Amino acid sequence: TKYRFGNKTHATTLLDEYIKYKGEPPNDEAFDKYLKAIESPLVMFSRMLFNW
Amino acid sequence: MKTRKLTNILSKLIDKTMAGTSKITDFTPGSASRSLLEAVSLEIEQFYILTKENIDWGIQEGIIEAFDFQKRQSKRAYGDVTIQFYQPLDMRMYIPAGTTFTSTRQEYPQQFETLVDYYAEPDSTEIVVEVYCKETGVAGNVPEGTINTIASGSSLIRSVNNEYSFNTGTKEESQEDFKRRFHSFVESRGRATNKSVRYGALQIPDVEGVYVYEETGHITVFAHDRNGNLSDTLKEDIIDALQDYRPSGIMLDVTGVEKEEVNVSATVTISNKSRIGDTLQKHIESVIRSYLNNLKTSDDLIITDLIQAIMNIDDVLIYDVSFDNLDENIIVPPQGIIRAGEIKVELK
Amino acid sequence: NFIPQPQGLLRFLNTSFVSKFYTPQLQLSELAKKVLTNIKTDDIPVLEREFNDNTIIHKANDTLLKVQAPRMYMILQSIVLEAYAIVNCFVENPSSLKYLTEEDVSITRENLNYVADYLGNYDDYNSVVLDLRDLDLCFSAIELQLPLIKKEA
Repeated sequence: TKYRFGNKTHATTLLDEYIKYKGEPPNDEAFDKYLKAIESPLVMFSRMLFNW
Repeated sequence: MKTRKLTNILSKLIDKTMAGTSKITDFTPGSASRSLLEAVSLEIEQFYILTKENIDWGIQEGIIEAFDFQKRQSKRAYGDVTIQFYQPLDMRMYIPAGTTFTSTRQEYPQQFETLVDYYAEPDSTEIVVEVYCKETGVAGNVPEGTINTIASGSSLIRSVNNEYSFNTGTKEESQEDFKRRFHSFVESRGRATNKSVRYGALQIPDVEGVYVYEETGHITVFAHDRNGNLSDTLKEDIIDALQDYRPSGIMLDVTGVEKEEVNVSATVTISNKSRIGDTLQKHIESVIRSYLNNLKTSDDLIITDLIQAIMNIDDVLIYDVSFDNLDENIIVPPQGIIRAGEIKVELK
Repeated sequence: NFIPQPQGLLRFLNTSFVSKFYTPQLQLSELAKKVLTNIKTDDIPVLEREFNDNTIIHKANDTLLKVQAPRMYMILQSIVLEAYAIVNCFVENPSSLKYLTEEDVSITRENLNYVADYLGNYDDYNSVVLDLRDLDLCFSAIELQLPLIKKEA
């Protein structure tokens, strides 16, 4: 809510990785991730029928 | 060869006829010989003009054939369309794929069609789905409130309207842009240089307006797509492409681009007092916002090009344009791109 | 009952060297006068698209004849008005073909030949001449046929 960009599933994904790595994951991508992730049968029959 | 006009050929024919042991003949106007001479001269003129046009076409076609450098095809127009129902849906509804959106005005009889499934959940009074213009041309760039028709639509639908003009369709690639990209390719034949990296980054059709910043032993390329984003797959594809073109034994790295938002708050003076209306305001807002997008990295917010672009719509109708705070060009850093921005029109 | 006009054409139509064979006189026809007033006063319908990339579209406005030779640019406008006037009556509202006469088209061709000869010096802008020579023989067929049409109708 408070900031420019909000998403549940994206933010969840970060939290699940954060929790698993005990709050210090092996790559800073874990903190990038939320920032870079947030910002015929009827036709065919009618066609062939026209063609014939 | 050199172009010969009618009058010169006619004078030369007259002089050959006079010198050719013929004193009886005269070239007054109304004569049959003068008319035949003029006709022949005009035929030779036509032949020379068509020869020059064929030489130009030949040069273009040989340059196309030479090498493996060719222009790319046109992009289909696309945009958002807004559905208004009489009442919020009581149950979930499914929209059949390939639903056709069209208009009733005779100026824009171009069709549209959806590519993916969509679902109208209950207790929702409106739904927005994306649409792609089936015809490949600039006719898809319809003004606001044009697409007012839906095929296979239920009775629930009350109104169909697009909130914003597309302004995304394009024709075949411009001769000047092709010429410039071909210059880039020619200068990029010598590898291991700024221009070589530039062409190796620009040759991907998705990426648009890249920039290079050369720190000691340390290249960086600031690449973004037409939306201003850089997905990981496309980033890796750019890196792999540049690997062939990258100077050996020197670091390369990429990190997208950081957007910046400025509010122009533009004001425009309109000659015709009758033509002023909300529709024109919305069209000016959409034109300005579109100008703000599709802009490359590391270029100042030049206002002269902005005003020339918005005056391009109508030289006579639009009189003058002025600004309140952004009268001085805003210098953008290497990792800055001016794409966002809220536009308020203040007509005098 | 008038077909809407392109924005290009509508903007175009609303406003030393000398050749030895043909010369101009800057004379306008009565029929061309009446149309000019109609467009000046009444707000004729106009189109919004510009698909047709021919005629004055990027040819008459693209050339530097507009800035270099404005007098020559006044001949081209007169020919367009005289070309647009004759096309007006025959397609629709034939009541205005009473004011046209032989001398109206005679002077137009002479003006055509002079501007056409002057454009022959320029090697870039031969594209404009390409259409003018085709149009030149179009006026001559009206010139040798207009007196018979009025008596027939």
